[PDB]
Amino acid sequence: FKLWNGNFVFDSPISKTLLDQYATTTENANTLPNEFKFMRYQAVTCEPNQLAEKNFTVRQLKYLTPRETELMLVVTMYNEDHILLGRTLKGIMDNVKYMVKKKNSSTWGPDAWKKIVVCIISDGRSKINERSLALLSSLGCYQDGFAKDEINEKKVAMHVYEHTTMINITNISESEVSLECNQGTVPIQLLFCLKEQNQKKINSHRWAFEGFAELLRPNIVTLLDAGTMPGKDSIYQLWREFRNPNVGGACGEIRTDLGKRFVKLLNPLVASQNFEYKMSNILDKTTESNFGFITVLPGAFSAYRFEAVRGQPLQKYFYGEGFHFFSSNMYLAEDRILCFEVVTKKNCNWILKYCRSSYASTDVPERVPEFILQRRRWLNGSFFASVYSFCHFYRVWSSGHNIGRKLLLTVEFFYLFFNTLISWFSLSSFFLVFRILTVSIALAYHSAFNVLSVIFLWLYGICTLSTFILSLGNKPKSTEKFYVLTCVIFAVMMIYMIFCSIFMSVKSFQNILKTEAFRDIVISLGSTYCLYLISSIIYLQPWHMLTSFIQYILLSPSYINVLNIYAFCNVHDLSWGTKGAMANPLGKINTTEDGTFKMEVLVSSSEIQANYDKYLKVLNDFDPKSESRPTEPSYDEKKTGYYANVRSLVIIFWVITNFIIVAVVLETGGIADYIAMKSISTAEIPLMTSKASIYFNVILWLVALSALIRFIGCSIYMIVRFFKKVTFR
Amino acid sequence: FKLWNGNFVFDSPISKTLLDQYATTTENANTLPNEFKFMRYQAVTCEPNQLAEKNFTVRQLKYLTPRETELMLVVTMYNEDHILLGRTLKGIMDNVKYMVKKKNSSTWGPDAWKKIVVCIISDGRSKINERSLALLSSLGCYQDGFAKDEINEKKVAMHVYEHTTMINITNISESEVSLECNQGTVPIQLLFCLKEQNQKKINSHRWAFEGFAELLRPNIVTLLDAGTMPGKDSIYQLWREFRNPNVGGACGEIRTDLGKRFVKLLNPLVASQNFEYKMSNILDKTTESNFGFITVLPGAFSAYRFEAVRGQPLQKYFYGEGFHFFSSNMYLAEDRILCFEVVTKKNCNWILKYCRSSYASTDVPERVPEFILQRRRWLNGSFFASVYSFCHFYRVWSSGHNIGRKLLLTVEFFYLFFNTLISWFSLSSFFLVFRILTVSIALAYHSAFNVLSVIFLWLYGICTLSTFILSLGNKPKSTEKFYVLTCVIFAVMMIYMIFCSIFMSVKSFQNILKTEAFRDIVISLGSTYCLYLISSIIYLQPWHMLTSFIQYILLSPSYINVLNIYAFCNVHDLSWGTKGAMANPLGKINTTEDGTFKMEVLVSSSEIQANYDKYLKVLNDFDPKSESRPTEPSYDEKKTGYYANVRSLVIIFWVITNFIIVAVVLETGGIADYIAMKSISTAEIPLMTSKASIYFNVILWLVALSALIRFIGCSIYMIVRFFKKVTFR
Ligand SMILES: CCCCCC/C=C\CCCCCCCC(=O)O[C@H](COC(=O)CCCCCCCCCCCCCCC)COP(=O)(O)OCCN
Ligand SMILES: CCCCCC/C=C\CCCCCCCC(=O)O[C@H](COC(=O)CCCCCCCCCCCCCCC)COP(=O)(O)OCCN
Ligand SMILES: C[C@@H]([C@H](N)C(=O)N[C@H](C(=O)O)[C@H]1O[C@@H](n2ccc(=O)[nH]c2=O)[C@H](O)[C@@H]1O)[C@H](O)c1ccc(O)cn1
Ligand SMILES: C[C@@H]([C@H](N)C(=O)N[C@H](C(=O)O)[C@H]1O[C@@H](n2ccc(=O)[nH]c2=O)[C@H](O)[C@@H]1O)[C@H](O)c1ccc(O)cn1
Ligand SMILES: CCCCCCCCCCCCCC
Ligand SMILES: CCCCCCCCCCCCCC
Ligand SMILES: CCCCCCCCCCCCCC
Ligand SMILES: CCCCCCCCCCCCCC
Ligand SMILES: CCCCCCCCCCCCCC
Ligand SMILES: CCCCCCCCCCCCCC
Ligand SMILES: CCCCCCCCCCCCCC
Ligand SMILES: CCCCCCCCCCCCCC
Ligand SMILES: CCCCCCCCCCCCCC
Ligand SMILES: CCCCCCCCCCCCCC
Ligand SMILES: CCCCCCCCCCCCCC
Ligand SMILES: CCCCCCCCCCCCCC
Ligand SMILES: CCCCCCCCCCCCCC
Ligand SMILES: CCCCCCCCCCCCCC
Ligand SMILES: CCCCCCCCCCCCCC
Ligand SMILES: CCCCCCCCCCCCCC
Ligand SMILES: CCCCCCCCCCCC
Ligand SMILES: CCCCCCCCCCCC
Ligand SMILES: CCCCCCCCCCCC
Ligand SMILES: CCCCCCCCCCCC
Ligand SMILES: CCCCCCCCCCCC
Ligand SMILES: CCCCCCCCCCCC
Ligand SMILES: CCCCCCCCCCCC
Ligand SMILES: CCCCCCCCCCCC
Ligand SMILES: CCCCCCC
Ligand SMILES: CCCCCCC
Ligand SMILES: CCCCCCC
Ligand SMILES: CCCCCCC
Ligand SMILES: CCCCCCC
Ligand SMILES: CCCCCCC
Ligand SMILES: CCCCCCC
Ligand SMILES: CCCCCCC
Ligand SMILES: CCCCCCC
Ligand SMILES: CCCCCCC
Ligand SMILES: CCCCCCC
Ligand SMILES: CCCCCCC
Ligand SMILES: CCCCCCC
Ligand SMILES: CCCCCCC
Repeated sequence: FKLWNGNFVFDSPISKTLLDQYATTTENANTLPNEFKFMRYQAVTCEPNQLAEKNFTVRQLKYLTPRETELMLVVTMYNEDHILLGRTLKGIMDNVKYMVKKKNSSTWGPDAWKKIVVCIISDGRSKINERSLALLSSLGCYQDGFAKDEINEKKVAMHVYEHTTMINITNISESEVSLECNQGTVPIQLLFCLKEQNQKKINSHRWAFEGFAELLRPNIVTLLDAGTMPGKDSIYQLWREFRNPNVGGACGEIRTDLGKRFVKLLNPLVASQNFEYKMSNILDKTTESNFGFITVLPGAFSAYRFEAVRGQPLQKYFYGEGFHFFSSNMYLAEDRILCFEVVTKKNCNWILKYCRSSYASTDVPERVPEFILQRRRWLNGSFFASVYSFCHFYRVWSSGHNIGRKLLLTVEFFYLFFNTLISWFSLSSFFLVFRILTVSIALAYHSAFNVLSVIFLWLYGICTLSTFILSLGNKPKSTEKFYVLTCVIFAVMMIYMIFCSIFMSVKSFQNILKTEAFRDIVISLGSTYCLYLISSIIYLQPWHMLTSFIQYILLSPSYINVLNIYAFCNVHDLSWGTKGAMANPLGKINTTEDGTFKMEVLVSSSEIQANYDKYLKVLNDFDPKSESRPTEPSYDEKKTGYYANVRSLVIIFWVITNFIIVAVVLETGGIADYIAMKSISTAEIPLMTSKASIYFNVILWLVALSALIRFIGCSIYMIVRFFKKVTFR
Repeated sequence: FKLWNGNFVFDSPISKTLLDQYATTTENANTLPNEFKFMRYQAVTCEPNQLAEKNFTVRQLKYLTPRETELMLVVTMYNEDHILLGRTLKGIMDNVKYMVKKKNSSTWGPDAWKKIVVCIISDGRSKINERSLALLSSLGCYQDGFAKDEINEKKVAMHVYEHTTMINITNISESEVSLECNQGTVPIQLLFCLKEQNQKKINSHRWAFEGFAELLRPNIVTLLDAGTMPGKDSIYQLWREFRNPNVGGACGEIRTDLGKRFVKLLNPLVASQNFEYKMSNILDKTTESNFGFITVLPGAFSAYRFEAVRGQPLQKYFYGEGFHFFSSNMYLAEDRILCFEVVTKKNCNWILKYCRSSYASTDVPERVPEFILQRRRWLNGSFFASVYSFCHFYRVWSSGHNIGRKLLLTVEFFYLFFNTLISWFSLSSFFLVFRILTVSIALAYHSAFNVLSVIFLWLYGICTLSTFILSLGNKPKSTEKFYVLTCVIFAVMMIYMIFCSIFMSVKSFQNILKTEAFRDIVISLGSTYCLYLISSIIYLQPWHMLTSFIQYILLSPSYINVLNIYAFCNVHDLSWGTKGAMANPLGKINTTEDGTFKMEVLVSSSEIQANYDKYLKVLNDFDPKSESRPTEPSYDEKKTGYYANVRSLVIIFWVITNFIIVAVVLETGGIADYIAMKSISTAEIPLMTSKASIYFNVILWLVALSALIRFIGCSIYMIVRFFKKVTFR
C-alpha cells in the first residue's frame, strides 16, 4: 500500500461476527458509523513527546468536527490476567453507561461517550497475558498480524490499536467475562496501545501524558490500574470534584476486593490490609484533603486536571534532572512528586481533594513475599517524598495560593513531618514499649513473667537480626516460610503485650477500688481505639472495625519491624556492574574433506620481524612514571556505587538514631554502667528507672494525639461535605 | 595448507633477530636444533580431558626419543603486568640454570632443561595485559596473526604456543626486563597457552592437570602464580622433598616482596601481611608438616606428585559432584580440597611436606579494598575446608596409612578443629577482652577511664554495625575511605587496650612490691610474645619480629572484625537472576521514496474471523481450577537462591552463637535483669561479675596454649630437619 507520511497506519476491518453484533444494536444496519467497522493500527516509532511532531495522530482529531475529550481514562497493565483487566474495564463501561443516561447535565448525555477515551497501555508485548490479548481482541481492539518490529530501519516503540467498540462487559465471574451487545450498551472509544519493551510503569504514564494526552488535550486524566474496578459511578463522582477551578487533582477511596461472599477475610494478611486501607481513607485522606495537599494520589485510582500537571510537575515527574541527593533519588517517589509540584506550582493555586463518594475495589497481595515487595516501594516513596516535601516547604510561599491557604499548607507540612518522624522512630518505639511493658510486669508480679521477659526479648533479637540479614542479602521469595514465621512470632509478641497491658490495667483497678499503667488504658483503648471507632462510624462505614480489626493488630508489629526493615534495607534495588566486555574477533578456518584451506597467512621474514619489533617497542616504552590512569567506572556502574552508598548510609543512620533513644530510655550502651561507676567514684544498676515510665507515657500519648488530630480532620471533612450536601439539595 | 587430523597446527619460524641471538649461543650456527628455530601454534577446540583423544599433541612426545618430563612448572596468569610475569619467569629460569650446573645428580645435569616444561596458562585473551604478550613475544613464544576463533564451526578453546627459547631474564627493574642471550644461558621449554574466555582459575588448573599433564606425564607439577618469584634454587629444593615416595605434595615458604630497599614496609598493611606470612610459615606450616597434612598448599608456590593427585583428588577438585551442603559449597575451598583428598586417599599413604629452604617472594595487596577481597576467598575456603576435613575425618582410617600415622593425623584434625572453633568465636572473644579490660580499669582507677569505656564501646558498636551493613549490601571499592577509617579506629582501640593492660599490670606490681591482671602479663607478653620471638629465632629468621610487628598488632582487630565480618557476609558472591527473556520477532517494513511496500497482509474475512475465533476460544477455555503451575525458577536462578540461603544462615548462626557467649560472660540479653528479678522475688545488677575474670583468663590462656603447641611443632620440625642435615653431611 502506502504509509502515512513516514508512519505505518493500517485501517483494517474487524470481523463479520462483530459487525453483526454491532448491527443488532442499531435500529438500521445500513446506518453504522465508520468507527465501529474498523480498527486503526499505528506503529509509533518515536518518543512520546515527539508524537505530534512526527505526524502521529489519533482517530479523535480526524473527524469532520474534532472531538473534544473530557475524560482520558488511562489503564496501565502488565502481565495481568483477563479477569483483572476485565474487572477494570467493566467499571469503566458501567461509568460510561451511567454518564450517558444522565439528563440534567451540560457535559454528559446521549452523546457523552464521545468525550471519554479509554487508553489501555500495556508494558511490553512479551509480558502481556495472552488471555488479556484474547479479551481485547474479543472487544474488537486487537488483530493479530500487524505488529511490525521495525519501520525503515527504525525500531517501533509502540503498537497503537484504536476502535470504538459496542461490546460491554456485564458480569465478571471467577473465570468468565460476559460480553453482551444488546439495546442497553454504550459505545466505548478504545485506544489500546501496547509497548514492545517493558520500560516500567513511569514510562507508561509518560506515554499517556506527554504522548496521547498532548494529541487528545483532555480536561481530566483519570489514571486507573489493571485490576482496580471503580464503582458504578465512581469515575463520574471523581470528575464532579473538578467543577471548581481550584482542584488540579483528586482521588477516591480504594477498597479491598474481598472476593465472593467476603472469602478473602479468612486470610489474615488480606484482612489487615482491608483495615489499613479503611483507616487511610478515613483519617489520612480526609485530614489531608482539608488542608488541600494529599500526600499521595494513588496510581490505582486518581484523576489529574491536565492543565494542572502540564509543565514543571510532569517535567520533574518524568525526568527530574552529578549524583545529588534530591535529584538522583527523586524516582523513589514515583507519582508522589506529581502531587507536591501541583499544589506548590508557581502562579497557580491548585489543590488536591479526596472524593469520599467514589470508590474502587482493588486486588491486594495474599502472600507475605508479594506483600513485602509492594510495601518496599510504598515506604521508600513515602519516606523520600516526605523528606522532599518538608525540605522544599518554602515553595508553598512562592506559589499563587492566597495567604490563608499558604498558612494551612505550611501547618500541614509540619504535621506531615511530625508523622514522618514518628514513623522513622517506630523501630525503637515498638521495642521500648514491648521491653518496658514486659519488664515492668515481671517486677510487679514475678511468677512466670520473669522468664517470659527474657524469652521474648531473645525472640525479638533473633527475629530482628534475621530480618536485617535476610533483607540486606536475600530475596523474600527465597525465604517465604521464614517471613511468615517472623510475622507469627511478632503476632505472639503482640498478644503477650496486649495481655500484659490488660493484666496490669485490671490489677491497678483492683488495687484502687478495693501510675504509668493506670492511664495506660485511657491512652490506647479509650482515646485511641474509641476515636478510631467513632471516626469509622461518622464516616458511615463502621463494619470493618469488627470484621477486620484483630488481624490488623496482630500484624502491626510486622508492619513496624519486618516491613520497615525490608524497605530501608532495599532502598534502591541494586544490580551492580554486569557488562562482560568482548574481545576483537579473529580469523576463521573452514577445512575441506582432505582439510586443505585458503592460504592468507604471514611467513615473510620482514612481516614477522615487524610484529616482533612491535612487541619489542611496547617493552621499551613502558614509562612507569607516566602511568596511564586506571580505567574509571562507567555510569551505570558508577551510579550503582552511589545508590549503594546512599542505601547503606540510610540503614546505618536509621539504626543508630533509633538505638540512641533506646540507649537513653533503658540506659544501654554502657550508659547505666557509666552512671554506676560515677557513684562508685563518689556499684549497682537499677532495673527500671523513671525515664522508662515518662517515655512510655509520652510515646503512648503521641499515638493518642495523632489519632485525635486525624479524628478532628475526618470530622471537619464530613461536616463540610454535609454542608455542601444540604446546600445542593 | 593442511590441518593435522581435524586440528589447526602451524609450525611457523620465529624471527631473524631471535635466530641470530640463538646462533650466537652455539659454537656453530649450522648445528642448531629444530626446536629453537620454530614456534608450533595449535588451536585446541575441545575440553582438557579430551586433549589426547582428539589427537592434540605437544612437542615433547613427537621427538625420535620421547622426552620424559620431570617437572611441569605451571604459571597461571591473568591481566598481570609484564613485571609480575617477568619476575615469576626470572625465578624459573634461575632455577633451571641452577639445575643444569649440577654435577653429582642422577636426574639433573647438562641436559636437565629437557625435563622441565614451563607451561604459562593465561586466563582469557581479552584480559591478558598486552605488555605481558609483548614480553612473551620477545621470548619467542608468541606471534600475532594465528589466533583463529573457530575451526570448522567449532569454537577454539585455547591457543597453544610452544617454543624452546634460549633467552633468559637476568634482571627485573621497576620498568625493564633484561633479556640477554650469552654463553651463560640455558634453554627453557616454553608452552605458553592462553584461553579465549575468562573461565576463572580452577579451569586453568583443569587445563594444566587434565590436559597437558596427561600428555606430558610429569613426575611433579609445580604451581606458580604470575608475580611469585621463587628463589635461586627454591624449585629444586621443593623437588628434593619428593625423594621419599611418601610425599605426594609439598610447599615452600611464601615471603612478601617488600620492594627496593624494603620500601613497602612503610605501608602498614604490607608490613602486617609480612609478619602474618612469617608466622604462618614458622608456626602453622611447620606444626602441620610434622603430622603430615598441611591445611593449604599455596597456589602461588606448591608442588604435587602427579600420581598422588591423579584420580579421585582431582575429580573432587574440578567437578566434585541437588543442593547438598558438602557438594554445592565445596568450591569455596578451591585447592584445599586437593590437600585433604591426597592424604586421605584409599590404599595410598600420601603425606604433605613443607620445605623450609625453598622460598618465593610474592606480591601482596597494598590497599584495603584489594586486601579485604583477597582474604574473603582465603577465609571462606579455610572455613569450608576445615568443616569438610573435620566432618570427613573418618576417611583417614579408610586410607592406606599405617596405624601410627593415622593416629597422628586424627590428633592433628582435632587440633585443627580447635583452631577453627577459636577463629569462629574470635568476634565475641575480641569484644569480651576489650569490654572486660576497659570496664575493669574504669572501676579500679576511675578518672578519665570512665567516659573512655563508653566512648570506645559506642565506637566499636558503630564500626561493627557499619561493617556488617557495608559488607552485606556494598562493595569495598565503593567505600574505600570508610574501611581505612574503621581500621584506624580499631587500631586506636588496640592501642587503648594495650595501654590498659600495661597500666593495670604495672599497678598490680606496684601494689605487691610496695588477680586477673597479675597473670595477664605472663599470659600475653611472656608466654605468647616470647614464644613467638623464640620460634622466629630458632627458625633462623628473626628480623621480622621488630621490623614488622607493631603494624601487625595495630591491625589485628581489623583481621578479627572487619576481615571476618566481610568474609562471612559475602560467602557465595551472589548475582541473582539476570536473563531478560526475549519475544518472538515480527515482520519488517522498508518503504520506498513514495513509500509503497509489498502487500503480504491479511484482509480476508475468513482469515480475520479465524484469528478472532482463536482469541475467542482462549477466553472460553480458561479453566481456572486446572490452573497451569506457576513457572518455577531455572537452575542459575534456583542455585543463587540456595547460595543466598546458605550465606544468610551462616551469618545468623555466626552472630547468634558469638552473642550467646557475650550474653553469658557479661549477662546481656536480659540475663542480668532476670537474675536480679529472682532476687526481688525471694533489684540491683553488679557491674563486673566473677564470670568475666574467669573467661578473661580462659581466653588468654587458650592463646598461650595455641602458641605453645605451635612452638613445640616448630621446634620438632627444626630438630628433625637438623638431624636429617647432620646425617646427610
Ligand atoms: C559479639 C556479637 C556481635 C554481634 C553483631 C551483630 C550485628 C551488628 C553490630 C552490633 C553492634 C553491637 C555488638 C555487640 C555489643 C554488645 O553486646 O555489647 C553489650 C550490649 O551493649 C548494648 O548496649 C547493646 C545494645 C544493642 C545494639 C544494637 C545494634 C547496634 C546499633 C548501633 C550501635 C551503636 C553503639 C552501641 C554500643 C553498645 C555490652 O553490654 P554491657 O557489658 O554494658 O552489659 C552490662 C550488664 N551488667
Ligand atoms: C531499636 C534498635 C534496633 C537496632 C537493630 C540492629 C540490627 C540488628 C538486630 C539487633 C537485635 C537487637 C535489637 C536491640 C535490642 C536492644 O537494644 O535491647 C537492649 C540490649 O540488650 C542486649 O542484650 C543487646 C545485646 C547486643 C545485641 C547484639 C545483636 C543481636 C544478636 C542476635 C540476637 C540475640 C538476642 C538479643 C537479645 C537482645 C535491652 O537492654 P536492657 O533493657 O536489658 O538493659 C537494662 C539496663 N539496665
Ligand atoms: C498496588 C496497586 C495495584 N494492585 C498495582 O499493582 N498497580 C501496579 C503499580 O502501580 O505498580 C500497576 O502498574 C502497572 N505496571 C506494573 C509493573 C510494570 O512493570 N509495568 C506496569 O505498567 C500494572 O497495571 C500494575 O497492575 C493497588 O491498586 C494500590 C492500592 C492502594 C494505593 O494507595 C496505591 N495502589
Ligand atoms: C594471592 C596470591 C597471588 N598474589 C595471587 O593473586 N594469585 C592469583 C590467585 O590464586 O587467585 C592468581 O590466579 C590467577 N588468576 C586470578 C584471577 C582469574 O580470574 N584467573 C587466574 O588465573 C593469577 O595468576 C593470579 O595472579 C599470593 O601469591 C598468595 C600468598 C599466600 C598464600 O597462602 C596463597 N597465595
Ligand atoms: C517519636 C519521637 C521520639 C523522640 C524522643 C522522645 C523521648 C525523649 C526523651 C524522653 C525522656 C527524657 C528523660 C529525661
Ligand atoms: C516459675 C514458672 C516458670 C514457667 C516458665 C514457662 C515457660 C514456657 C515455655 C516458653 C514459652 C515461650 C512462648 C513464646
Ligand atoms: C539461673 C537460671 C538462668 C536461666 C536463663 C535462661 C535464658 C533464656 C534465654 C532465652 C532463650 C530463648 C530461646 C528462643
Ligand atoms: C538459633 C538459630 C536461629 C535461626 C533463625 C532463622 C534463620 C533463617 C535463615 C534463612 C534460612 C532459609 C529459610 C527458607
Ligand atoms: C497463603 C499465605 C497466607 C499468609 C497469611 C499471613 C501469615 C502471617 C500471619 C500473622 C498473624 C498470626 C497470628 C497467630
Ligand atoms: C500473677 C499470676 C500469674 C499467673 C501465671 C500467668 C502466666 C501467663 C502466661 C501467658 C502465656 C501466653 C502469652 C501469649
Ligand atoms: C534522612 C536520612 C538521609 C540519609 C542520606 C543522606 C545523604 C547521603 C549522601 C551519600 C553520598 C555518598 C557519596 C559517595
Ligand atoms: C551519634 C553518635 C552517638 C551519640 C550518642 C549520644 C548518647 C547521649 C546520652 C545522654 C545521656 C542519657 C542518659 C541520661
Ligand atoms: C573460644 C571458645 C570459647 C568457648 C566458651 C568458653 C567460655 C565458657 C564459659 C566460661 C565461664 C563459665 C562461668 C560459669
Ligand atoms: C573527668 C575527665 C574526663 C576526660 C574526658 C576526655 C575525653 C576526650 C575526648 C574523647 C576521646 C576519644 C578517643 C577515641
Ligand atoms: C551524666 C553524664 C552522661 C554522659 C553520657 C555520655 C555518653 C557518650 C556516648 C558515646 C558517644 C560516642 C561518640 C563517638
Ligand atoms: C565512602 C563511604 C560512604 C558512606 C558509607 C556509610 C558510612 C557510615 C559510617 C557511620 C556514619 C556516622 C553514624 C553516626
Ligand atoms: C594506600 C593505602 C594504604 C592503607 C594503609 C593501611 C590503612 C589502615 C591503617 C591501620 C593502622 C593505623 C594505625 C594508627
Ligand atoms: C590514674 C591516673 C589516670 C590519669 C589519666 C589517664 C588518661 C589516659 C588517656 C589515654 C588516651 C589515649 C588512649 C589511646
Ligand atoms: C557451621 C555453620 C553451617 C551453616 C550452614 C548449615 C547448612 C544450611 C543449609 C541451608 C539450606 C537451605 C535450603 C532452602
Ligand atoms: C539458640 C537460642 C538462644 C539460646 C540462649 C542460651 C542462653 C543461656 C544462658 C545460660 C545462663 C547464663 C548465666 C548464668
Ligand atoms: C548536594 C546535593 C543536595 C543535598 C541535600 C541533602 C539533604 C539532606 C536532608 C536530610 C533531612 C534529615
Ligand atoms: C507508629 C507506632 C509506633 C509504635 C507504637 C507502639 C505500638 C505498640 C503499642 C502496644 C500497646 C499495648
Ligand atoms: C486477671 C485476668 C486477666 C486476663 C487477661 C486476658 C487478656 C487476653 C488478651 C487477648 C488478646 C488477643
Ligand atoms: C536524631 C537524634 C535522636 C536523639 C535525640 C536526643 C536524645 C537524648 C536526649 C537526652 C535528654 C536528657
Ligand atoms: C544433606 C546434605 C548434607 C548435609 C551436611 C550438613 C553438615 C553440617 C555440618 C555442621 C558443622 C558444625
Ligand atoms: C584468635 C584471637 C581472638 C581474640 C583474642 C584477643 C585479642 C586481643 C588481646 C589483647 C590483649 C591485651
Ligand atoms: C604508669 C604509667 C603507664 C604508662 C603505660 C604506657 C603504655 C603505652 C602503650 C603503647 C602501645 C603502642
Ligand atoms: C555453640 C554454643 C555456644 C554456647 C555454649 C554454652 C554457653 C553457656 C554455658 C553456661 C554454663 C553455665
Ligand atoms: C486462607 C489462608 C489462611 C492462612 C491462615 C494462616 C494463619
Ligand atoms: C476549611 C479548611 C479547614 C482546615 C481544617 C484543618 C484542621
Ligand atoms: C534544600 C535543602 C535544605 C532544606 C532546608 C529546609 C529548612
Ligand atoms: C517566604 C518564606 C516564608 C516562610 C515562613 C515560614 C513560617
Ligand atoms: C481559599 C480557602 C481559604 C480557607 C481558609 C484559610 C484560612
Ligand atoms: C525456670 C526456667 C525455665 C526455662 C524455660 C526455657 C524455655
Ligand atoms: C507459607 C509458609 C507457611 C510456613 C508456616 C510457618 C509457621
Ligand atoms: C605508603 C603509604 C603509607 C600510608 C600510611 C597510613 C597511616
Ligand atoms: C615424627 C612425627 C612427630 C609429630 C610431632 C607432633 C607434635
Ligand atoms: C557426614 C556429616 C556428618 C559428619 C559427622 C562426623 C563426626
Ligand atoms: C574406623 C573409624 C575409627 C575412628 C577412631 C576415632 C578415634
Ligand atoms: C611413618 C611415620 C610414623 C611416625 C610415628 C607415628 C607414631
Ligand atoms: C565528662 C563528660 C565528657 C564527655 C566527652 C564526650 C566526647
Ligand atoms: C585511602 C583513604 C584514606 C582515608 C583516611 C581516613 C582517615
